[PDB]
Amino acid sequence: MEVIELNKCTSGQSFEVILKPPSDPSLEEIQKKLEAAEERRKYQEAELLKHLAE
Amino acid sequence: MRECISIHVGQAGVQIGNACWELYCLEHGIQPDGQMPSDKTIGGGDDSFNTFFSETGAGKHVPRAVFVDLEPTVIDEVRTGTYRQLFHPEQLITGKEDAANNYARGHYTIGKEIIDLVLDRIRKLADQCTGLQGFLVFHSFGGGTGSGFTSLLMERLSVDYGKKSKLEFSIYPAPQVSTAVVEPYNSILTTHTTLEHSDCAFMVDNEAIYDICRRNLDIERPTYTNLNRLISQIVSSITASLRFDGALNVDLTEFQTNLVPYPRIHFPLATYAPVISAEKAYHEQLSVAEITNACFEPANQMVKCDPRHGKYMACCLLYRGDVVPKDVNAAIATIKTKRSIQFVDWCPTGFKVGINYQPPTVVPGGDLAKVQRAVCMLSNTTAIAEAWARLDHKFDLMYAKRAFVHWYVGEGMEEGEFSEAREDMAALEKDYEEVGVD
Amino acid sequence: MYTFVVRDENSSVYAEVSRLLLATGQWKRLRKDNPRFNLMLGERNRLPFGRLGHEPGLVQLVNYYRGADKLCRKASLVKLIKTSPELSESCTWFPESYVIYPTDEREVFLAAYNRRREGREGNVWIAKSSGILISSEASELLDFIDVHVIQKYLEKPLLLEPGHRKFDIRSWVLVDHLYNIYLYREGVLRTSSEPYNSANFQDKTCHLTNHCIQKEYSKNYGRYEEGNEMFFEEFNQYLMDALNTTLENSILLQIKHIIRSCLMCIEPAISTKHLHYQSFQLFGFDFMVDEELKVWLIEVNGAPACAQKLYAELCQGIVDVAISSVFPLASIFIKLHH
Amino acid sequence: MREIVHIQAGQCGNQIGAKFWEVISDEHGIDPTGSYHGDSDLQLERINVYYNEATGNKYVPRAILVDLEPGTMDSVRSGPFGQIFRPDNFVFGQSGAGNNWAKGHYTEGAELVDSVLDVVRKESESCDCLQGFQLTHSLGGGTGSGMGTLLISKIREEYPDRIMNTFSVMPSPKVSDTVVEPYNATLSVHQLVENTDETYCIDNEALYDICFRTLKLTTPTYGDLNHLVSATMSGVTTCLRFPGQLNADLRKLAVNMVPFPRLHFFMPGFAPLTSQYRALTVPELTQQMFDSKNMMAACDPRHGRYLTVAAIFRGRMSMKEVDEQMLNVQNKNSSYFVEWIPNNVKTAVCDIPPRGLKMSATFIGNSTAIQELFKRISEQFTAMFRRKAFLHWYTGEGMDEMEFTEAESNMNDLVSEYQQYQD
Ligand SMILES: Nc1nc2c(ncn2[C@@H]2O[C@H](COP(=O)(O)OP(=O)(O)OP(=O)(O)O)[C@@H](O)[C@H]2O)c(=O)[nH]1
Ligand SMILES: Nc1ncnc2c1ncn2[C@@H]1O[C@H](COP(=O)(O)OP(=O)(O)CP(=O)(O)O)[C@@H](O)[C@H]1O
Ligand SMILES: Nc1nc2c(ncn2[C@@H]2O[C@H](COP(=O)(O)OP(=O)(O)O)[C@@H](O)[C@H]2O)c(=O)[nH]1
Ligand SMILES: [Ca+2]
Ligand SMILES: [Ca+2]
Ligand SMILES: [Mg+2]
Ligand SMILES: [Mg+2]
Ligand SMILES: [Mg+2]
Repeated sequence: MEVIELNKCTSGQSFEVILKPPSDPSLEEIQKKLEAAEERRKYQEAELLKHLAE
Repeated sequence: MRECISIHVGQAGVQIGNACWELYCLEHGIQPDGQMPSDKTIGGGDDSFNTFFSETGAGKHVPRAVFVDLEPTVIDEVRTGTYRQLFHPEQLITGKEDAANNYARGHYTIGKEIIDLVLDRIRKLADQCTGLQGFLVFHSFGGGTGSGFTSLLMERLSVDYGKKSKLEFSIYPAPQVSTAVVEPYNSILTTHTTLEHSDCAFMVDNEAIYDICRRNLDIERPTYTNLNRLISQIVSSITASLRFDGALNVDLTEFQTNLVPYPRIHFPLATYAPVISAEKAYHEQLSVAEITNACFEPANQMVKCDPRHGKYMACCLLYRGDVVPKDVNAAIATIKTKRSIQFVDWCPTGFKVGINYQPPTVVPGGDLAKVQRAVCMLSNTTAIAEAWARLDHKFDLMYAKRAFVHWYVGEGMEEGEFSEAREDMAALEKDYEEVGVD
Repeated sequence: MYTFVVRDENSSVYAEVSRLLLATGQWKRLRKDNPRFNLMLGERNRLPFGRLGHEPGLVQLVNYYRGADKLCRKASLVKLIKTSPELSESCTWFPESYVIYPTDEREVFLAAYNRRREGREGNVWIAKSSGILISSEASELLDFIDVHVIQKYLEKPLLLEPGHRKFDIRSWVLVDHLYNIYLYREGVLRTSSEPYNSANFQDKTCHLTNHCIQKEYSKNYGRYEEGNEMFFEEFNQYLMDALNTTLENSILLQIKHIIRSCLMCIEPAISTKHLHYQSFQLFGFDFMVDEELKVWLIEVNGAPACAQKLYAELCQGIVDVAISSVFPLASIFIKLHH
Repeated sequence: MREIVHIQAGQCGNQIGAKFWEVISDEHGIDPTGSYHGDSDLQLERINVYYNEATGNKYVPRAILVDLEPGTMDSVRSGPFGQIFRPDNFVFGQSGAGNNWAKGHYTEGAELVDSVLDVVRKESESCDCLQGFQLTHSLGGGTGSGMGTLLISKIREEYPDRIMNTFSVMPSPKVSDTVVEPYNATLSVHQLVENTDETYCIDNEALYDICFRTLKLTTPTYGDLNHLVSATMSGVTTCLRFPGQLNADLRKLAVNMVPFPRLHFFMPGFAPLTSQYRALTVPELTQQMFDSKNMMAACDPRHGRYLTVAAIFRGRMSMKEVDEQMLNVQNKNSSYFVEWIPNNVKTAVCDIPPRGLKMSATFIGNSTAIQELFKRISEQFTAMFRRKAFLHWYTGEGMDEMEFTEAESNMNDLVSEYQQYQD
């Protein structure tokens, strides 16, 4: 066991114990997919209203 | 001093956030009206606690937090809660109708109409920060808002705050308290969309918190209040390093550096001890060795799984109370020769230890008993993949029949996003098995 | 009404256990993929342990210990015995073995192979994995491998008379959810009908005691005992008449010692004491006995079959100590304490 | 505040709807004059879901009463709580519908539907956030069945993004008024398959058997049948009217109960059903709640499989014991719950029990056995349609035989769709 990097302060302390050594999408792209989903909702509602109009 | 902004999404995120900020105030001596007697610098300062609280000219310490919910009833309790005086209206954001446990409804339909408002409010807090570290995002996996809107907020946050770090406190769905049959859908959909935008995520399984409350607190039927009190203790021990003087996990970047070498594997397992019922006058105070040994018992983990059949990539021990390094090393030596602890070949077999002398604070009259010392272990073990496997199995069962899929397509989501998200989880399970199995 | 599922249709031991559970009127069998079960007679490979213990209101028990493969795989067993301090490296009940890949122990295997050859000691080794080869030339063994294990072939085995024939001992051990180690009171010797010939190792009918090989490649199958299976009652009588000793004193003490040692070694790694699900498992230990009445451990089977005459008694014992202990309804074992 | 707009149409719909408002009004502490006299704030916390508040702290049910005859609506206005309904919300004609779906849907009903929608619009406009509609009606008559489904189609057109929920009374030869009820019911079911998100199938055959066999009522009346419907309607709406976590609004209920858009027909159940001061233990509530004898649809649940289930326990009881009994029912009868919808059974508990009971349980199941109800109607329909019997009542109103053939085919499809998921 090796204890390293011991830091002490008035409110506590920290250290490391070693037991063994080793061996994004853009704003435009987001708005498109949000608008794409909104358009698929508009289309599905349009088909409903067309169905109801019949 | 660098600031951290907390964001609470959905019922789970808001109610948990409400419990955490109540605990913070108790820990920092901040009265419900916002006044902090021990704070001698009036109207300003750059102390450790200022990373979570700003200050007004009148001496009010205001949390750097934003509460977002698509339904007003949950946040309204914050507006009329004991700590209503801490927050001001700009911090609390509510909608008219919620996502109805529908990821697509919260992400696309409702998310598109309220995202700009949330970001604008977040921008307000960012403008107050001289050096913003990043964000802590509280939310559930199963809720329509917690899953759907969070994933949208995380995408945008990466756009507006590219250099900032983002940490998650995610509530993993458990049927004993769950409220929707489709929560596996929302869990996998939001994990897929958020995976590349989260630097470190702490999953809390309601099943584990539920059984811990029943087993160790003698709660017959634990409520959200019981669960959130215990969750706030875990969250507090994790964020204490950011709110107090210390050297371990002093900024958000350090969480990734100390716990996440493999970016996709950013889900550390949390183990907490001890949890003692307050209904008993005297309880034999557990020692450093005993509470440290408890960190390797599955019954104390935030996610039930078996680390023995896995590998560790990193392990942090966060102590609060009467603890000195000598006792920690002595307990580790004993535990090391009695436990099955295996690290990956390419990682050192060791522990990063942090000790805060102030013992844990408990809500007066709550269910948790005051203890002389507590510990929270943060270990990145491949065994946490067991939670993914369970979730993915339930996803596969319903999706094979397309059960409930029409609710999501009806919100504008394409059926392909389901398989796309499921294929990502499959790759994730494969990454874990490669790292921790021979 | 307890519920259970069946996920290993090829298990003869648990097909009988299943039949008994149903015959009690208090157990109900579900579809293999139904999650609301109390007991799982799971599959041998890729048993989803990670999906157990997450059903509210159900005490769940499975018939396999996760991680027991370390003991039931030849390469794993060799690595386990060598590296585990509890078993050390100089444990006298396991033949010197080396793991050879087609890390690796090729160079170490030849090191000890030379020391014996120089000293004129017997260099007859056997190679096998999870078809074998028995040779006195290390070069022929390695060529045969091109994962495998190379252990010292016991050249001085205890030979049953009449017949001058080899044999092996099979012991069934049941470990319940509390990690009580139960050794079945009944064992079986799997004998070789052909006389042992240390001259020609290629004729492996007399060298391999496997029940399948004896019935397929041997002419004297079933000459001395029915199915080349000698039970403990007869074997004990033989030891008393020929060697003036008992099965308990000469062999059984060493067997119990070996069983305790192996199972206690892995107990920390596989125990379900404080786990959200409980496990039990039936193991099959195979031993060799040399002419000095010393017992050697060959391997450990995690999914063993039972002797035909013993299915009834053993399968009932599994239900009594392993299943009914967790799910009570409305001894044939020797408890190896520890 | 997620408001619901209630609609009751026809004789059956208005008599069952009236009893419903009488029941929940008592629960929420509202008297016949709209004044609240309760003793618990839980009564008013979600009172706005079903009631508007007028000047003087008066609560007015958000209910619209519709019929093509004035008869039954005159009885309602003279009934116990008749004075509590908004007078402008009485919309009625004079001709009637003569138990004729065509008259309610195409002729007599078309002439009156616009004035009903005008009242619906006035109610919706004063809703902070209208969440949907609930309609009470029968399928065997003319107004509730024919004009009811017409109203639903026109409500969906004007409010396509709102939830539509119905309590639909299915006809039965045991309790029949005319022989054309299979025709009216078959035509209406297809409308419901397309234009409702949630339909509680209330089978008059089951209501009668429960009154005759269980309740020991030798000569059951419509009042007796409606007593069971009031209790069931109060139970299934408990999660909407009181604070809770599960199925707290119409949309979340649909997401939990409807895995496929067309299979949204539920089997309601109630317990206890006593012929009365004895306390009913939680185990007893649970076993009775799942007993077919407590089902309101006249279908044997053991003849199919449960897709989803919603249970509501009312009264002061041990929630730990509720969970144990619910888990006991599923784990002991797991074969009747489809395995491809994990944890498809959800439980809720409300502290306020119904009037006259210390404890109660309401069952809401989406079972594939409901096909037995639609098969029954399909057989009776075909028995007459193969000979075109009684069709002149409908062709005299402009309908063509093809529309009957299509309604028949549509309901057989629904039966086949249930059968495919039962396997
Ligand atoms: N631990 C804990 N879990 C909660 C709490 N509230 C809700 N949950 C869990 O969150 C999941 C449901 O998500 P919610 O947060 O309630 O839903 P939401 O985020 O508000 O999104 P909506 O669908 O629009 O309501 C369920 O699995 C609940 O068990 C809480 O206060 N504490
Ligand atoms: N080191 C050794 N010395 C002498 N004989 C040996 C030996 N190793 C193996 N044998 C012989 O080989 C036979 C079968 O070997 P082994 O058990 O490794 O293969 P196996 O796994 O196919 C049979 P089982 O699964 O029942 O144990 C044994 O019955 C034994 O007689
Ligand atoms: N449960 C119940 N069923 C009724 C009642 N009145 C009529 N019915 C049933 O409804 C059908 C007749 O429809 P009805 O409402 O009278 O026709 P409408 O007024 O034109 O809509 C028949 O199947 C009756 O059995 C009632 O008060 N209660
Ligand atoms: Ca200050
Ligand atoms: Ca980023
Ligand atoms: Mg919500
Ligand atoms: Mg073998
Ligand atoms: Mg009538």
